[PDB]
Amino acid sequence: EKAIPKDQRATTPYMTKYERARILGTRALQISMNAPVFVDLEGETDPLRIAMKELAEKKIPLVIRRYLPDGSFEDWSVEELIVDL
Amino acid sequence: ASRHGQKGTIGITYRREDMPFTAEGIVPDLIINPHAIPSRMTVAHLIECLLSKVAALSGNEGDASPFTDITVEGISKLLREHGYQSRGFEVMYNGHTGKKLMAQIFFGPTYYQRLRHMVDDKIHARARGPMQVLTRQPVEGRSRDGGLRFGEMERDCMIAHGAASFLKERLMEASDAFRVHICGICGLMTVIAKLN
Amino acid sequence: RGNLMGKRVDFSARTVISGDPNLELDQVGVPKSIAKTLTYPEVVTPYNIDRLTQLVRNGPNEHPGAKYVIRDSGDRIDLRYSKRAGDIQLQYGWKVERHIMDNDPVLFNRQPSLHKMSMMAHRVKVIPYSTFRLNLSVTSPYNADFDGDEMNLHVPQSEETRAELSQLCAVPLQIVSPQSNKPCMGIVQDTLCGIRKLTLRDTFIELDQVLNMLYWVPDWDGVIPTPAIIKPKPLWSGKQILSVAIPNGIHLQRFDEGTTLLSPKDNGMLIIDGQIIFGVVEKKTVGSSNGGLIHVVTREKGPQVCAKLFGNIQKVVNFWLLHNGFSTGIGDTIADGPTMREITETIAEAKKKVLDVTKEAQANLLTAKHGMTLRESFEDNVVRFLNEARDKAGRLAEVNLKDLNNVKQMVMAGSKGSFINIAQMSACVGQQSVEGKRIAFGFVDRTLPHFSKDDYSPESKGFVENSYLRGLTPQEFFFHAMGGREGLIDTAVKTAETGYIQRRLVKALEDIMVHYDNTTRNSLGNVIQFIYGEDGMDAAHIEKQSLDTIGGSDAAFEK
Amino acid sequence: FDMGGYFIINGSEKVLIAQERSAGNIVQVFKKAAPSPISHVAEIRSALE
Amino acid sequence: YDRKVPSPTGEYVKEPEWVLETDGVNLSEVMTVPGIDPTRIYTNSFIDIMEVLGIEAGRAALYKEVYNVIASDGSYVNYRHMALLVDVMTTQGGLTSVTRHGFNRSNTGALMRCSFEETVEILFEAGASAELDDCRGVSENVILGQMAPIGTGAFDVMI
Amino acid sequence: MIVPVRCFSCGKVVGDKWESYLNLLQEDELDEGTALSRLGLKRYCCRRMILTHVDLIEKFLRYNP
Amino acid sequence: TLSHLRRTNTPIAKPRQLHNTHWGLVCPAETPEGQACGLVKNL
Amino acid sequence: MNAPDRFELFLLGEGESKLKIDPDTKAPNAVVITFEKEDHTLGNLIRAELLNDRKVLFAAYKVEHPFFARFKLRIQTTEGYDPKDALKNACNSIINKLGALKTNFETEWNLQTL
Amino acid sequence: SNTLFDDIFQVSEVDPGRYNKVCRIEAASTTQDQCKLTLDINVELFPVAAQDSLTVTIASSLTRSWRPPQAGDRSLADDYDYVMYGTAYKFEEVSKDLIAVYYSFGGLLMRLEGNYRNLNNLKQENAYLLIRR
Amino acid sequence: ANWPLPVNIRRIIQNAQQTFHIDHTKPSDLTIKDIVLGVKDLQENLLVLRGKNEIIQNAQRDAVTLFCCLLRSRLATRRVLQEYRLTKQAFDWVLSNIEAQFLRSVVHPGEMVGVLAAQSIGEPATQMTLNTFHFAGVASKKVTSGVPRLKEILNVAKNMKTPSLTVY
Amino acid sequence: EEGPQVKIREASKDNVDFILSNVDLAMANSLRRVMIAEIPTLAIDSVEVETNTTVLADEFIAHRLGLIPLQSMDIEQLEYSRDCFCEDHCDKCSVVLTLQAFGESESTTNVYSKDLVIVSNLMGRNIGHPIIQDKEGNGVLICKLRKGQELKLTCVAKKGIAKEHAKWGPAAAIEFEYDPWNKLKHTDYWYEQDSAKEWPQSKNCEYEDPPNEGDPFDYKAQADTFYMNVESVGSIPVDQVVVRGIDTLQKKVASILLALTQMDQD
Amino acid sequence: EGLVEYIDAEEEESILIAMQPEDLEPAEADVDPAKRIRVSHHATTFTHCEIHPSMILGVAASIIPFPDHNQSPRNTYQSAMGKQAMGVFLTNYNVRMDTMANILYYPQKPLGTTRAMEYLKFRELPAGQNAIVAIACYSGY
RNA sequence: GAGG
DNA sequence: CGATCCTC
Ligand SMILES: [Zn+2]
Ligand SMILES: [Zn+2]
Ligand SMILES: [Zn+2]
Repeated sequence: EKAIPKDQRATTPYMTKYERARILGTRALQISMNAPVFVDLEGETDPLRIAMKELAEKKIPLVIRRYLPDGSFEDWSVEELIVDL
Repeated sequence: ASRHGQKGTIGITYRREDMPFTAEGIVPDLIINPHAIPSRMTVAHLIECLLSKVAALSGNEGDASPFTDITVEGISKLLREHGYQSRGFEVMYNGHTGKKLMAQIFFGPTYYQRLRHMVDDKIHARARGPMQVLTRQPVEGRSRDGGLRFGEMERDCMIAHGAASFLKERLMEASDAFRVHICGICGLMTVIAKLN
Repeated sequence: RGNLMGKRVDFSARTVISGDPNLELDQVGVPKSIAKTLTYPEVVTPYNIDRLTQLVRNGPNEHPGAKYVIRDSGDRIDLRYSKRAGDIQLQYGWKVERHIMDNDPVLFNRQPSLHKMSMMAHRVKVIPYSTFRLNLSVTSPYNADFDGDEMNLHVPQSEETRAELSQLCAVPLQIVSPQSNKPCMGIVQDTLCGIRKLTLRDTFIELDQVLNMLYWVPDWDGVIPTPAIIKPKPLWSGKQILSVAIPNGIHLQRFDEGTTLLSPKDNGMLIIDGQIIFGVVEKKTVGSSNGGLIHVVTREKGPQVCAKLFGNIQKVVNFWLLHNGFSTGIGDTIADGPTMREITETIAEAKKKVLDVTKEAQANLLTAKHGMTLRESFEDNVVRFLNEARDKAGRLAEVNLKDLNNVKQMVMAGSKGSFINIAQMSACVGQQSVEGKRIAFGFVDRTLPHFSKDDYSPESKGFVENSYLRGLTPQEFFFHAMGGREGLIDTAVKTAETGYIQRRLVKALEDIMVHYDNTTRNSLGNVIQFIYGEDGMDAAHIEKQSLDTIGGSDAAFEK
Repeated sequence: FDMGGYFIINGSEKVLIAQERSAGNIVQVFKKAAPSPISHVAEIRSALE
Repeated sequence: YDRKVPSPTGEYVKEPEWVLETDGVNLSEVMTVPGIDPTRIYTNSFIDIMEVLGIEAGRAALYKEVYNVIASDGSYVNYRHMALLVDVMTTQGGLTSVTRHGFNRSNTGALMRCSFEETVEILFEAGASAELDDCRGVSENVILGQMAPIGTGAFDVMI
Repeated sequence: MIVPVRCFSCGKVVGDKWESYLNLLQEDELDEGTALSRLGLKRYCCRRMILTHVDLIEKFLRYNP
Repeated sequence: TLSHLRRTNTPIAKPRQLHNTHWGLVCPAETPEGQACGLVKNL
Repeated sequence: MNAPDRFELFLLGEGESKLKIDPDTKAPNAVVITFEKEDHTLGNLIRAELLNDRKVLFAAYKVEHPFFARFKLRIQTTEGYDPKDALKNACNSIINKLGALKTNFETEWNLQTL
Repeated sequence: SNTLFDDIFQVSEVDPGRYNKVCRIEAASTTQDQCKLTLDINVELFPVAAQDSLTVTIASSLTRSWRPPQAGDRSLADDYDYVMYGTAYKFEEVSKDLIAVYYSFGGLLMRLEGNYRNLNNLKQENAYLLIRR
Repeated sequence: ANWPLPVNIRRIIQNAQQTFHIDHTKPSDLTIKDIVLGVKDLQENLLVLRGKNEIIQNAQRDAVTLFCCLLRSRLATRRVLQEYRLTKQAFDWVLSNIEAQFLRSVVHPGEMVGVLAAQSIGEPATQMTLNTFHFAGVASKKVTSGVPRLKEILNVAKNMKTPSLTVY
Repeated sequence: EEGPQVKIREASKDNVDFILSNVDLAMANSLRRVMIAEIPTLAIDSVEVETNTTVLADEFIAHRLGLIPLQSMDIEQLEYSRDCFCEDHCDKCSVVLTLQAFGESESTTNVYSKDLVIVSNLMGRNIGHPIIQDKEGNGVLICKLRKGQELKLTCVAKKGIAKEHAKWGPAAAIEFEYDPWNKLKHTDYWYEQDSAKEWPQSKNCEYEDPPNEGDPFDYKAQADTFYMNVESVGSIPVDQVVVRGIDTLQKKVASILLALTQMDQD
Repeated sequence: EGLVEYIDAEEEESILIAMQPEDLEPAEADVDPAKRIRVSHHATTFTHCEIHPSMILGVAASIIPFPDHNQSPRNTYQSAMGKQAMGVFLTNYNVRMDTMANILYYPQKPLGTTRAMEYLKFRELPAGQNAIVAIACYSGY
């Protein structure tokens, strides 16, 4: 109530530009506020550049709740979502 | 601005040595773009220049009066009589290298006007400051330290970009933002908040 | 509208804009004083502490500094006053409102904002002088002009807010516009003009220049290309050194009028692995064209590579041209003694045709075709002969102009001006119009009190026989002013009317967006389209491509 | 070089901008548009100088 | 008029056709006239197309019209944008204008309608008819100073 | 508003030439072109400097205080 | 100044247009761009 | 208002040196020298003389932005020839040329009568 | 390696098609009645007149950054007067056995037709043009 | 023939001939089965919609009808061999490029197309010159154009200035 | 001697016309540049206005004061105030001039550069004397006065270079031309019918052999021989504008050579 | 003496006007091609002549050099701008206590003038300088 | 009131 | 009942 199962998920397996922008935002904001970093910073200091590395190496522990117009939703982990662009 | 409806700003200033130079060693006080000519079709600008070049050389005033028999040819004769190419073109050298330019420059005097409204009278910037009495919004005007307008048109551009949070921030953290107490029953701002 | 849909905002700046051939496409030149006024609230982490403490110590008046330090219990410390202003022992969690520094994302806008391209995220670059500087190839999306225009700057105050600008609003991300499924930026002005002059078959450069041109390319591999000429003098062509600015893996093909793989007139365009084979580079190659270098590079290499391309092209072209020069004089509007004599006779024959049709009209021998007045038909005819004469006189002019003619050069590169311009400046201005019709009888039965009653002659009703070079007569002068006025009036009308149209469209479509089911929908959840665009495809990722089965003969389809 | 033609009201220079109007006592007939019952109308805006 | 038509060889050819151009409209009557091609009859009055041929034909004619004004100018706008506007006017069942008479009277949220025109009187009938505001609209979240379901906020971020 | 010292474009001093110029026109009864050349103002940037100078200081001096 | 002291105003069929009858009476060129365009005249 | 002091064109700042040698990445035996508080008077003059050097593979210079009084000079040389020495010889050659000019102009001026 | 093509051509026409220092040359083999040539020559460095007899050669010899001549002891494969370098961009087969090659020498174009070109003219980024007498 | 479609197939081909250094003198290593089924299987992978149901399947089918026309016209057996002269290596790469570039070409949920359309029409409308027309020489070719016409259209004007019927 | 060669065509107190042969265009230009911008001069750089009852503004006047040419002969024996160890200025780094003027007559009282008066101790250096070249010995009309009009000010003249302010320019226009026949084809002449008939030839053509039509373009030829004319504003004599121009350039090349030495340690 | 007379648009309706005194009425019976195209007298039934056609203009436009060689909108724009220009507005400026005054340090009389400027006192109270202008693609700034 |  | 953006 409401939801959709892990099986039968019609929404794009590809992460949106808006999904990427918000995910990089939330993470960059956490990093900038002394939250722990899930990757080896190779001389990196910029919170956003760090969030980008964490994205590239798929260690961002977030879930995009995708809503459909009926009110139902599909949960997609950052790790499962394909990041082409 | 020139006397031909051709307003323009200083892009940069170069000292004499960087400026392109003539064989007599004359240097422009100003450099206007060739592209400012075709579309505008302000041919009189080109004529004014030619005439003014002849005027300064001959120590006579130029007749720029309208309905007359003063021809571009007529002027071009008088300029050649002075040992300059008849159409205002001049061999110029690059100020950096001293190398001749492959292109000859249309040079000579032209009346220009210093117009009011100068950068320093226009520059504004506000990172928080005075707030309007009623709206609790940034004030209006540079000479009051007012906030620049992020109108509905700008609001539109941000929706198009899908920048939901930037839009929330421009309209809350910057400018406005307020905390009100609501009743879960009536839903009105009635709640007489005795904070602390 | 003025307090909720829009409002006056903090973290905003404004000033006169100026062009910068030395700035990057995605940069913006911000005056040092402005940089010193606008701030970012940065939280102190061990990742920045060292830089932050330094900036706090630089203070509000030395540039890479700050004003205000915010600690736990949210109390602000004013770095311009405060006794402890030069003391400040920073802590993690504290906020430092630092000055706006190089490479910060900033919203940069030109009003009116009729486009998502009118608002764009720029890379800050702190500079001397009081103007906002911008790359010339960013002029068009903003509809900017350096005649005295002013532009707006907004500063993100949140980490996610600066992420939105850099990841959605960024200038290179806007290069390929979904408005017309084609680029919205391109090589303009001196660069567009010079790039033609540079790419001519005749254009050659030697070591000295070549080396400087090469070094001017930031990306530069460091390898001197082998000169196209290795005879008594090594000599590189313009095509050669410009292909340095073109990345590898870039392929471009065109074919213009006479283009035949041996391109006799140096027309068309062929670029292989990012090296120009033949074809002079102009607006069709390097402008904001549908199948141009820019549409290609963005799609092929990427937006940030394409954004670097504008700079690299600019840097070589602007350099070569600075050393070549380029002007425009009164001599560029002059046409041959023989040519003028011929324009004159072209106009006299239009005057005879107009006289004869008149003489015929007056004899009651002129018979209008179905649907129109005998007068309406006469008028339609006269106007035609006169319009024909202007085109014919102007074509006579355009043909006389040498390849060395500076206006012809600007038209050829496509950097400025059209045929009409050449025609009106060199040969004949033409017929004036007020409300579609030619100059009317404002005085009883005459256009001016210098004419006699009932005069339908070219001269009498607004036909400017003279070129702006030759000069216009008083009568011609007035009629041109009458036509001119009407144009200024509707210019004022268009701007007011179209602005209102734009607002209405915006209000009506506001809440329409593609949902997680590819369904185009409003706030009510109502369906407008089942697949956006009838194909659920994004406009920026779309180009006019030939369907090879629809055309040609059945025999040609078979083969 | 001052040309005059202006006033000084509270030490402030005031120009009276020449105001345009149609002259009075002028007889003018107007063809009236499709819906109206009155085909043509003849007006005069009679005044006293 | 000049026309592109498939020849017997397969390829397209210029075959110029005689076409009649009119001052005035009566689609209903003219299309039933003998000697014409009632399959091809057209009018710039798209409202008449909507009335005689139906909503869908009206929609098509509406696009053709919007399209022709952009193309007249030399300007080109991608299909989908004009398609979207045309569909918007269309989905109602008939023709809804890009005016306060058209879209502003729609079943949409009270706060999002008052942002355009008739500001007060829209909010007045909102109180009178006792309207409930969805608050899923752009302008409504703009008013409320909240993150709207626009691009970035069109989904939630969870742990 | 007095002879500018030095030609803007080139730098050639022009401040010492104004009075000599007026005398050449008045006393010597010469034309502007020969007068400008007599003062050694060869380049047109220098000629325009003096030829187009309007001497408003004379008007300003006419004021009583 | 001279110009301001030779200015015309027209409050409220084709007022903005440079009429033929204006010849020698009102300047054909001199009008403001937009809003009061063709309503503000110069003798 | 936002204008630098005109002395900033010829006067070195605090923590600012004239030459700044930097080893080039893109090519072997190449170096990149940043000349602080200098322009086309020196950039062009040195580059042109550096090209007269037969052991010089590359020599170019640029003024990245006109606001700032600085130029970058790129030098590539034959294996065994260090660029700093090419710039050393470049400079001396110039100084020698100038001293000869100085002398010749001085010898000429002394013959002239006016 | 070495040479890939070497022949003597006879200049029919010389054309400065809206150019000052460039000319398109039309020539044909003195030996082969089918062998064609249409090339762009720099008439400022090497001027060409009507009915001139020129020796055309395509090689690939005497890749990395270009080092200035430095003739100190430098020996290049030329007893020639005019030398160019370009890239191959098309290999048009003009029916039955006839083949045409396309070379752009920095935008100065070349088209050489005949038959025996075969296993000598590759799609190579190479090709040095050498012309003598 | 010329229509706005995603994935510039021509470029992908020219890219393949450079990357794989294709020689128009060596016979290809492909088959009819490789080319024919190859293109066919590519079509089943150009996803826009994903619902395993009939409505969505047909919705999907229709969405790509036109692109597949272009794809089939371009990747036909005769053309892939006599024109492009592709190898199996270069061919499979082109298949993977189309698939990926197609998926890159798709619209993103969240794209505020309402404002996008409004602005995409509204802006070029501001750029409109000559309230009249260019058919101004002929007095019978006079039809409401530009900004007044656009106003007529949007307001859904009951009494348009130039009602005109075109009879075939 | 060896390298560059000079031939003085004409010479005067304020003008040299010479041919600079056996040179690099980089050198000739860099020399042209350094003569315009970098030879040190002495010009008024500070004005303290005690009294001004003139029609002219404080700064208007102070601006023109900086433009008055002052003797700069013995300039290298005066320090830049920035290097002087004094607090502000002194006789080791600056010259102090005085301007006192009063409208005594009913007739307009003129104020000239002759009226500036050195108050400073020159320590026997030829420096600070206003440059006077007019026949009447007045030189430069600073100002004009009425009857009650007065002007009392003090000038601190300092060492500087044109690169900081044009007032410090010892020279005016520098004529510069190489290859008057365009044998080098360094320019492409714009024409209508005949470039030759349309473009006036330089006086410099007399000094060179004409191209000769029946000769192919000399591709290898380089620009060496430069027809120059250096004009002095007055502060420094003409010979000195070129000699100091050479010496300054020569000096700034030596500073690079010395910079290489300094960074060659640790 | 009745050599000149005052006309208003109403009376203008009843009169025929020659544009030039000579060039509109000597007689009839080779030309300068550079010179513009001027029609014919044709009508000779004249009652008046134009004092000077340039008088159709007013103060602002009277400042333009050769507007008869310019596009019509450019003359309108220039007319708007000359009112944004700087220069000696009055000789007494030193004595007025006015809000905002902008005075050019060294105003110059333009090298190219119109006969009407003589009456507009332009060369006595100028608004600009005769700058040596080059039309060129230089640094491209 | 002035600026695009 | 509407009628382009900016600040003075
Ligand atoms: Zn309650
Ligand atoms: Zn001068
Ligand atoms: Zn001292």
